[PDB]
Amino acid sequence: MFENVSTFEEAFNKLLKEVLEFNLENPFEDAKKVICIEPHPDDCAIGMGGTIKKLSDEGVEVIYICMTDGYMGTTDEKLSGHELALIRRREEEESAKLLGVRKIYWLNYRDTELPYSREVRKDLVKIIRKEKPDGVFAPDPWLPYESHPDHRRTGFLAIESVAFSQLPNFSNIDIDIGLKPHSVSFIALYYTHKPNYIVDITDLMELKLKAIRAHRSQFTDDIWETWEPFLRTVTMFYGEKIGVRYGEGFRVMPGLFYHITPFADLI
Amino acid sequence: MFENVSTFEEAFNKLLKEVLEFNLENPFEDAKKVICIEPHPDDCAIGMGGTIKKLSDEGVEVIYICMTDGYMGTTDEKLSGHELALIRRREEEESAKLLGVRKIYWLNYRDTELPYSREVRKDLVKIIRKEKPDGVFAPDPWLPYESHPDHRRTGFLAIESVAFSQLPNFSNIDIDIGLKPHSVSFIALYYTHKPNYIVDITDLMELKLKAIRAHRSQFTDDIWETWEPFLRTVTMFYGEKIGVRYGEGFRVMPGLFYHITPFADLI
Amino acid sequence: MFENVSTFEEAFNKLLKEVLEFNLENPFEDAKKVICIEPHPDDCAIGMGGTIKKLSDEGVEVIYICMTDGYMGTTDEKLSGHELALIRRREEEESAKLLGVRKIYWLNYRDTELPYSREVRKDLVKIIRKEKPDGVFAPDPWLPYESHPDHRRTGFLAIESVAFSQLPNFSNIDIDIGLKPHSVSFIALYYTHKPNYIVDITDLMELKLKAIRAHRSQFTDDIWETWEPFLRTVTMFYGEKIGVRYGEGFRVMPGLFYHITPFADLI
Amino acid sequence: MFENVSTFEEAFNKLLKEVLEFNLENPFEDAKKVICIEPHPDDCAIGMGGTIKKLSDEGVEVIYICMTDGYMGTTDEKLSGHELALIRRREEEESAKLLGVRKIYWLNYRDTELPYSREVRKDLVKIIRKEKPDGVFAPDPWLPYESHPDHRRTGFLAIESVAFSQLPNFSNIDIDIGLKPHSVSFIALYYTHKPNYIVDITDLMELKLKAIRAHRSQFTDDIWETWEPFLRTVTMFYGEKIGVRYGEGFRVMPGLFYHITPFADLI
Amino acid sequence: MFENVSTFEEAFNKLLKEVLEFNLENPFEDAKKVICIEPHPDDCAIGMGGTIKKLSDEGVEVIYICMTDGYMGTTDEKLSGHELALIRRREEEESAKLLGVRKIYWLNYRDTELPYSREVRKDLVKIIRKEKPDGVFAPDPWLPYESHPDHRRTGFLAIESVAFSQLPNFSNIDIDIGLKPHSVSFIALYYTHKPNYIVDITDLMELKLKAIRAHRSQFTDDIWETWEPFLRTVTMFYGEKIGVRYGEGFRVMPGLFYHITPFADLI
Amino acid sequence: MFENVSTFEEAFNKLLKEVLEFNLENPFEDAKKVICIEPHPDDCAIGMGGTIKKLSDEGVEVIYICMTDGYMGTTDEKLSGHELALIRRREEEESAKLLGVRKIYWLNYRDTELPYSREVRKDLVKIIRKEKPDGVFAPDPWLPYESHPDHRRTGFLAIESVAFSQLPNFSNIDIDIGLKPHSVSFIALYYTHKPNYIVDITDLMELKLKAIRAHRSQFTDDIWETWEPFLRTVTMFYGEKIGVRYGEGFRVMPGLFYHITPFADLI
Ligand SMILES: [Ca+2]
Ligand SMILES: [Ca+2]
Ligand SMILES: [Ca+2]
Ligand SMILES: [Ca+2]
Ligand SMILES: [Ca+2]
Ligand SMILES: [Ca+2]
Ligand SMILES: [Cl-]
Ligand SMILES: [Cl-]
Ligand SMILES: [Cl-]
Ligand SMILES: [Cl-]
Ligand SMILES: [Cl-]
Ligand SMILES: [Cl-]
Ligand SMILES: [Cl-]
Ligand SMILES: [Cl-]
Ligand SMILES: [Cl-]
Ligand SMILES: [Cl-]
Ligand SMILES: [Cl-]
Ligand SMILES: [Cl-]
Ligand SMILES: [Cl-]
Ligand SMILES: [Cl-]
Ligand SMILES: [Cl-]
Ligand SMILES: [Cl-]
Ligand SMILES: [Cl-]
Ligand SMILES: [Cl-]
Ligand SMILES: [Cl-]
Ligand SMILES: [Cl-]
Ligand SMILES: [Cl-]
Ligand SMILES: [Cl-]
Ligand SMILES: [Cl-]
Ligand SMILES: [Cl-]
Repeated sequence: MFENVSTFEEAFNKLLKEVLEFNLENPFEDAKKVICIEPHPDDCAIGMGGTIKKLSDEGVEVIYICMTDGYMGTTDEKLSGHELALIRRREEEESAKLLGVRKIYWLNYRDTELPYSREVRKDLVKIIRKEKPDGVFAPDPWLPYESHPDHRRTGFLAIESVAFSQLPNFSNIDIDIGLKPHSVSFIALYYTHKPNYIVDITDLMELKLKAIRAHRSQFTDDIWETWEPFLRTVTMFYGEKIGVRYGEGFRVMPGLFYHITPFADLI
Repeated sequence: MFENVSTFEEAFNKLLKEVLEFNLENPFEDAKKVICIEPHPDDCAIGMGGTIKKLSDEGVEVIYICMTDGYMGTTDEKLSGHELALIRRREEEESAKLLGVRKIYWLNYRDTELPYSREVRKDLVKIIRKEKPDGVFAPDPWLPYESHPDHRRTGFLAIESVAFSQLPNFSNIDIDIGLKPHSVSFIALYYTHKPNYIVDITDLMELKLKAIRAHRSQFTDDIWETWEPFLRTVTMFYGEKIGVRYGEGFRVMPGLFYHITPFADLI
Repeated sequence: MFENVSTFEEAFNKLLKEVLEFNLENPFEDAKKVICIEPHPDDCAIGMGGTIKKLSDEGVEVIYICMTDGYMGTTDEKLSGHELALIRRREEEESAKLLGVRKIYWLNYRDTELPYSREVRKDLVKIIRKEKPDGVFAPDPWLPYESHPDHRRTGFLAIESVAFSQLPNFSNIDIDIGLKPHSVSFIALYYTHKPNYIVDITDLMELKLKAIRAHRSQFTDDIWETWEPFLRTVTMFYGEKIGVRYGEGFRVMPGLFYHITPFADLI
Repeated sequence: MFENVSTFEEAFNKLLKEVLEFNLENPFEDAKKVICIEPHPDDCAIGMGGTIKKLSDEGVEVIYICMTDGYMGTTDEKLSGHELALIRRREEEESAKLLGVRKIYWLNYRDTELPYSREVRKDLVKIIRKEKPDGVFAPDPWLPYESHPDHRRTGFLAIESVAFSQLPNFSNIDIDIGLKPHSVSFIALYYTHKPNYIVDITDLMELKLKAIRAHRSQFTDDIWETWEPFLRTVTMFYGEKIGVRYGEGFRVMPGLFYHITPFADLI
Repeated sequence: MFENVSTFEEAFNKLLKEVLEFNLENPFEDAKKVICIEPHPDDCAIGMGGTIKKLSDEGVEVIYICMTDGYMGTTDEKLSGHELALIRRREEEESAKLLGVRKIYWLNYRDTELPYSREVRKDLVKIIRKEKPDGVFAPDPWLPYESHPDHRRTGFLAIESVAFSQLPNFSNIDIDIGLKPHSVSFIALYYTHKPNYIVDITDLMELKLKAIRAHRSQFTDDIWETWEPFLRTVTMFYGEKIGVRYGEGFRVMPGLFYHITPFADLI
Repeated sequence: MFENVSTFEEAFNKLLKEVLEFNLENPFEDAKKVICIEPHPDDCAIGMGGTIKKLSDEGVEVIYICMTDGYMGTTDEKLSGHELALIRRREEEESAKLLGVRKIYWLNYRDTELPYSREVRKDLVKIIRKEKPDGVFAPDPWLPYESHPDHRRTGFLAIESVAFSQLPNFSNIDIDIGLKPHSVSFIALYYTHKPNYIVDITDLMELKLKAIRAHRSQFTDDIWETWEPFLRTVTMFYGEKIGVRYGEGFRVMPGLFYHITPFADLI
């Protein structure tokens, strides 16, 4: 097989088009149920809140997994992390209701302390095998200059857990209690410098910003004076790539390209 | 010293040519004994099986270190990881005999569970100091989008262990039992997006694919319908860089360039 | 806000200039006290020794944090790591006196064994909150091909600790004993392939090299035959970017750009 | 309350009899389903095989959890640990069939490598909440001179996991996927120096030894020359305490007494 | 020295009386400031609340260190651990006010997750060196059948941290920021089966129970039906040893006897 | 087998005498080479220095393994741990020369930081398989009130490593490089409260104390004012058990009794 192509370019295009059936025209069109994985409360709204509302409005069931409790998110010396975390749980429930999300799994690892370990994979694989989602979204762990370990770890752990949820010898007590192996149909990475699929969110921008500001403990008016300009600059960065005002970007690749693929940066 | 060069380009070329005596013309020409380090059983055959057979045919002694047992490599709910691992040991012995390899060290860490720790360095440094290889091959841990931790950890651990095998205070009980410090002459990274040395394997491609399919538990006919096209697309990617049909690529750099070198990407 | 810009380029420039007040004209001009964080003894002198002497000569108080003890830095089978570490402490005190530095904190993690953990963050945050520095320098952990874990871990741990020193629930027993939260004004990364600020050190090059060779255990005459050419090639690499003979490069970015910023590579 | 007792002895008997309703007369009488936790394949049959057959014969459903795979149990340099683990799975299935057990959960931690961690608690609590056992048996981790860490860790982890299975904030994703908190009715520790309940197994001794010898890989005839004398010495040690030939001993205590109880050694 | 004694009993009494100046007559007589270490909120009041009020009433400054946040202490599926931790902080502040305590350090490790590590030692040694207490109280980690790891770990970590607070190379950045080495004068272990000093608390029993019940989230009336009988049984156990109704027991030993002392059980 | 004994006492004596061939008459009689494991420099001389000189004088080859470097053993704020470790190496070489020992392996883990892990087992098993000792001595990890983790960990790791050195799948790269499995003939635990074999050291006491005081950094004259009385009290404790002035005690048991043996405290 693949003996009749003559150049790498020819082989590459045939591998993507025919063998992997990959395209970027409307990658989320068939989704019935997606899980959006966020490192802290508010990251699904910041990274992809417009698209979450598009998906809920089409009748997609969007479920969050929040990896941490947001304990560390304050500079008030009088507000304990415990009280902050309780506050943030309510803020996310209010944000999520704005976006059409009705279920959140809280892993409750402490903010700034998310482990990178098999144990956290097992928590992700348990929920992926219970919910059988068609799609999983997570941060791109290869974003340049990303300095928060909880973000980098969430991205890697999500990609690894999507792969390992298919393997019956990984976390085998799930299979023994009736949670069968599950194969997700796509991953899409948000918070990405290398998007290849952009969603126009120009008419939902004001809703997205409302869902973000529902996390009031994080976005005081003072902080917002920097964060609205940042958020609009990011959404312009993505929307300009497809000639629209405001976009959200995602990077989608064939499953194969997450491993031993020396030309994965050609998509 | 280096006071008479006038431009960075001049200094750079003099550093590579004169000070480091680096060239890429035939980096493996003097090798008598090499170790090829693979994360799982089948990675030496996939990444570099053609070159392994070229080297064995020239009378190079090629030894494998396999970091993990391949336990997780099945979607059959009836096949335990234990039985899989035993199967894969036999598959690698058959693959390796095809390629001229006569010795495999099995570290036996469980697949998906390779640690990144001093303990695994010590296992690598023990074997490097026992065997005194001239060359070590391993995966490039900086391959973009590589999502398997066992692959990234193998690459980093191999580069670090090659450096630390030279230091008598690293794993000092080896020196005390008679395993002296050893200085390897080259590292070459396979599974790389940035190769700088390509081996033409056009006439050994069918042998390489036979050695890969000897890992029958991994490459069922169904899976092969995707993997032959992938493997030929990869070998075309490398061979086109030197104007041949099928190549294997390696990245080789002076030892110095693995540390504090801001222009290491210029080779 | 940011509703009246029309293109991403416009928004980007406004975000940097107006919102973040970022510029690279003279980033170190207001500094009274800086901490330079080095993985091993001799890295502040190698990475940035010229700039350290410029800063001390202007009356900046430069303090080092050395993360490890340099135990592993010898190929002499008769020199224990313990004796090496004591030697290197004296070498750094002599190097530092040449450069105008009068205080060194030694974390004493063993060389090749620096952890990447909350515990080491807490050591950095304790010293940052005690000393209240205006600036912190550390290695760029994203240097391509950097293969020493102690270097990569130092860079990440320094960036994370600068951020977490502002949070009263991070290492909260410091606040309880009277070490208040501290907000550093800039980070600058040395050992970088992507500098955006270069310091001309042409007239201090011979002093920098003397301060390096004060680490005599590392820079024997044999080793120096490679390291002087390397060091001059690096300083030419940086100086050529601003049209001077010898430079030291730093990468400086707005705090925001270390997190979720998809165009952080545009500066 | 407890104001009218006059002596510690009075209060102690009243606390055990009335408040905690503790007695040792027939502690396993009401059990419908028990889990027996073993460190390695064969420990349930060695520690308590007689009692397991008594309980199965009364229509108790007896389920095993085996913490490890038995990989290390051979002195044959030609038998890999993977092959040994597969052989031992089949030996335990044959042993268990003799004793009336029809379900084994295999946690598959490697022998000599069972972790002491929250992750292994979570595996135990998942199975306890799925199966809702009335009783759990495990090794007494306070056996004097017990030198195998897998045995000590299994006993402590089993005691902790029975307590933490009742707490909805412990392993909270189990509650989210519908595995509710479960409160076990008794724990009984086998392999104990301080039994307080002894089961007469005199007429099932030969069956117990048959069930042990079904683990042929561990009990070769040479090894059996020491192990039959040992096993009969242990069962006499227990049986003599109740005036019977062969006994199996267990230590049972009120749940309160596993915590902050300074007179727990009085039962 | 010690050449003129003839029997072990003679040498032992001379070592305790003369060399170590040990006696149990009034071990807390000279204390001006003590730290009481508790695993969870409420353990100081349960283990030693009477004695705490005696010491505060004599003008001793009593300070708590609480190792964990009490997150796991509920069976209510609607009460998150974050909300429980906030509630328990307020309960301990009310309990502590009843007992005369005016300062609590919260280490905030999560309940059931206290680590056993150098990092937690460092937290203890930082507070011991800041506060310079004369005495430290902690749970006896050798209590038989103690099954809660947070309790065992707190006792061992407290004993080790009191020893290591005197060593300037342990946590050496404390010395560098001006927290000098401190030598505590006594340790006393509560929650002990082997007390050698008992405090009569008969007239403070009702106050002790009030201070316990201030932790309302833990001591609902249902739970109290078992806990008052337990607590009065324990205080009778101690009080009967000195001929009083209700006592709190402590184990005090010379510092030497916590290490390599084969007759430490003779006191 | 063991069907004709009638009582537990009968079976027990037959198991010890006949099956296990255990006796305590002269347990060290046949030894040609022993390894004495110490946590810190000076523990072999303190725990068993008399017996070490008796064995060297009979032509036994006595080898030390020291687990840690003694870094933390000073209260001088001017003496770094690195300098202390170098000083203690020389002190142990002088102590060892007095006692007839000619070989010390230094594992160089930092004092107060010895890990409890498979990695440290592997270091012990490498040396045991290289040297093939007949006997191994180590601290009894069950000494009551022992509060130094390096001591507890050394005892447990030494017992486990002697067992696991016989297993070819444990640390299997040793077998691959030609270090075969080794079966030690006896273990003896020193620093024990439960000795069952006592060596009369009355005429070597002064030499033992000289060998201890050779660790001058630990035994200043001030400290010696407490330590000579302690050491003579301990040696009287042991010697009185066999009717001699000064003794060193050891606990020896059949290998079987370190595992699942409920009457191991009867010897
Ligand atoms: Ca490319
Ligand atoms: Ca470049
Ligand atoms: Ca860019
Ligand atoms: Ca008792
Ligand atoms: Ca005693
Ligand atoms: Ca006994
Ligand atoms: Cl085909
Ligand atoms: Cl085909
Ligand atoms: Cl990370
Ligand atoms: Cl405004
Ligand atoms: Cl020169
Ligand atoms: Cl020259
Ligand atoms: Cl990784
Ligand atoms: Cl086909
Ligand atoms: Cl505004
Ligand atoms: Cl505005
Ligand atoms: Cl790293
Ligand atoms: Cl020269
Ligand atoms: Cl009542
Ligand atoms: Cl009542
Ligand atoms: Cl253990
Ligand atoms: Cl026979
Ligand atoms: Cl005297
Ligand atoms: Cl004297
Ligand atoms: Cl514990
Ligand atoms: Cl009542
Ligand atoms: Cl026989
Ligand atoms: Cl027989
Ligand atoms: Cl320990
Ligand atoms: Cl004197």
